[PDB]
Amino acid sequence: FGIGHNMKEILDAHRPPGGRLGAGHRGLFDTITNSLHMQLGLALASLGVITSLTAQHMYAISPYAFMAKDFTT
Amino acid sequence: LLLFAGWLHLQPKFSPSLSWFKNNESRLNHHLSGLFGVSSLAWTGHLVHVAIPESRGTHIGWDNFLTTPPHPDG
Amino acid sequence: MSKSIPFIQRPPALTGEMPGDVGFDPLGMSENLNLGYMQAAELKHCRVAMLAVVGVLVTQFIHLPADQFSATSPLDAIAKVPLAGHLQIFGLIAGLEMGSLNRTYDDSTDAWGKLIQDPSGAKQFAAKSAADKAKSQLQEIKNGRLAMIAIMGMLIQTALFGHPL
Amino acid sequence: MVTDTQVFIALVLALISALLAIRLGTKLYV
Amino acid sequence: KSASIPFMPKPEKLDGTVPGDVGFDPLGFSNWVNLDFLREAEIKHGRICMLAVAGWVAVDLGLHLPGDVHNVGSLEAHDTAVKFGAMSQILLWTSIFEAISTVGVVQMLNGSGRQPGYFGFDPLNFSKDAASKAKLELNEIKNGRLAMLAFSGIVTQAALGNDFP
Amino acid sequence: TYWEGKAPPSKVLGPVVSQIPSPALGVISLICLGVGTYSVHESNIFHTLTADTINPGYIIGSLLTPVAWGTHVASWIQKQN
Ligand code: CLA
Ligand code: CLA
Repeated sequence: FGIGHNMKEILDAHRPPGGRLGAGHRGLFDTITNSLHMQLGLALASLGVITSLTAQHMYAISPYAFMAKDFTT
Repeated sequence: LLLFAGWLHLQPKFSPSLSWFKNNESRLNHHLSGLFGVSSLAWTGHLVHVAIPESRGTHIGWDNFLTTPPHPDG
Repeated sequence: MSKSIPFIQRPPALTGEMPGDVGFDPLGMSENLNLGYMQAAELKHCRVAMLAVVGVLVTQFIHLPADQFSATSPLDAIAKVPLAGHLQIFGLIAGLEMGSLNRTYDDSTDAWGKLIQDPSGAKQFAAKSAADKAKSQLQEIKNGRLAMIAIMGMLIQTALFGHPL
Repeated sequence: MVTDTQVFIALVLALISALLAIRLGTKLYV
Repeated sequence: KSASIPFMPKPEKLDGTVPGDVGFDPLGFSNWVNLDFLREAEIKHGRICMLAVAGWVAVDLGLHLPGDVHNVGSLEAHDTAVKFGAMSQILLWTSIFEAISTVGVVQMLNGSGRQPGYFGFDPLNFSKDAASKAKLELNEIKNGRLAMLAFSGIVTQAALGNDFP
Repeated sequence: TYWEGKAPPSKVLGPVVSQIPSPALGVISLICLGVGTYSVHESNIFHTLTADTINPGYIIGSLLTPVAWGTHVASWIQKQN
């Protein structure tokens, strides 16, 4: 549809001129799209962080009526 | 339905091509605006139409949710 | 190009072989969807919609003698008919669809060859000339594509404003 | 308070889904 | 070197082939954006504003039918037409047309070659019959520009009273 | 679009921004930053925000601040060459 971002260009373009990151993110687009294991690991990690966040937040911020009195649940 | 879809997308004429899987841009667009955003919009619609009225003693169901607006101003 | 929409390029995937083709797809869905299955689904929708339109129009003036068959609006009608009759008609349609199953998902046959065919109608079509075959197919596609919007408007009007008119 | 008819139709829909699962698995094709 | 503003050099991308060219890009907007997009925006704004000026005048003088007649002055028309649903309908239809125009213009700027502000809308074939449609295109652009300025005026004038001229 | 050296190629700014001269982007970025900061300060800093104090204009202005940052980066990129 013409408008929008192309992610390969984004990844290739983010290389600081100071050179402290070397070639920057060049070539990460191909590795991520061609490798199922890398993206699977990324998804698993994000899901794990979110599962921890749900555990941490449901107990402190009760979303469900009359829970926090059913201690075992 | 999902089991049937899984069977269907293994047929030779319905199997998506390899380029289709690696269409990252469209996948991100739909699974962000559609899978996450429209889904959240539908859930808040449920909360407005069903959960809140049910919590306030009003019974909203499939048989009457089209004629009782969740808010009097509507 | 694109006869239907003057300002859009003709969609690449579709070509005139499919009856009713006017290069309308503006979203370029034709390049992602199995066009044989899409054509079969469209034809089934056309036939169902045309039957529904004729049924609601005929029912709007006369009915069967029974009082419970005397509902005037389609929605009140579905509400009034007993569950036994709905189950009966549904069983008939389910039998027809189950018979259609094996033929529907083939790929060496056209859309008209996918949906179940009335043997008299199929024989009449076969006896027809190729030019007349295509003419009749286009006739069906167009009348049904009108009937689909007709029935959708009919039901929406009935639901919102009481009577389908 | 679910009546026996409700349980039976649930069982029927579960049987249909089970048959579909059978077919899907078969199609995954070992 | 510009016909409108001789202080500035002839703006780039304004070759003079475009109808209505007077070399007026003092801020160099044309260089920033693809020119065909800007041309389409100008033509669309002009058409909408021609329609809006005509509607404002007609409503101020004449009124369509009951309900519509009660509202009178166009200032208090957006509200009333919102109330009785006309705005919703015209919004829906203009949105459909614009949505199709989205892909229509996406084809453009990508090498499709559609002329800016071009559709198939020529039922009377004024430009189609005439080999010299340049006169018609220039007239459209100029009257549309006048309509843009005139509607901006009319609105900002009637919003401050000033009755009717 | 991978780039080395000290200034990225203009094509990183996209089809539209890449054609804008540096001073134009600089002035636009200053205007955007001023408007955004002023809007963010008028509501919730200089005036407490309530249920009936939600101004769409201030929301748009506040959203304009990241636009200001992007435009100032783009102005620098255009300036280097
Ligand atoms: C709007 C369009 C749309 C929609 C709805 C989907 C939806 C989906 N796609 Mg599809 N897809 C699309 C467009 C779309 N896609 C396009 C355009 C492409 C082409 C590039 C694809 C290509 C594609 C592939 C190749 C695959 C999918 C898959 C999936 C599924 C992901 C698994 C799942 O269950 O989601 C999870 C849904 C959620 C809503 C979870 C959100 C995640 C957050 C973290 C959870 C938080 C929720 C909440 C806070 C927790 C509380 C809830 C609790 C109380 C119950 C999902 C059904 C995968 C699949 O399983 O196929 C069947 C798969 O392999 N899609
Ligand atoms: C999420 C669960 C899950 C999923 C989706 C899959 C998916 C798959 N597995 Mg894996 N697998 C799983 C769990 C899962 N497996 C587990 C837990 C194990 C044990 C460690 C294995 C071990 C395994 C092996 C060893 C192999 C697979 C294979 C397969 C493939 C097709 C198998 C198939 O359906 O063939 C057809 C199977 C069926 C049609 C049987 C379906 C079972 C039915 C539905 C049971 C219904 C009985 C019902 C409950 C009875 C109730 C009666 C009551 C009234 C008394 C597919 C990729 C094969 C494969 O593709 O390898 C590449 C293969 O070789 N799997």
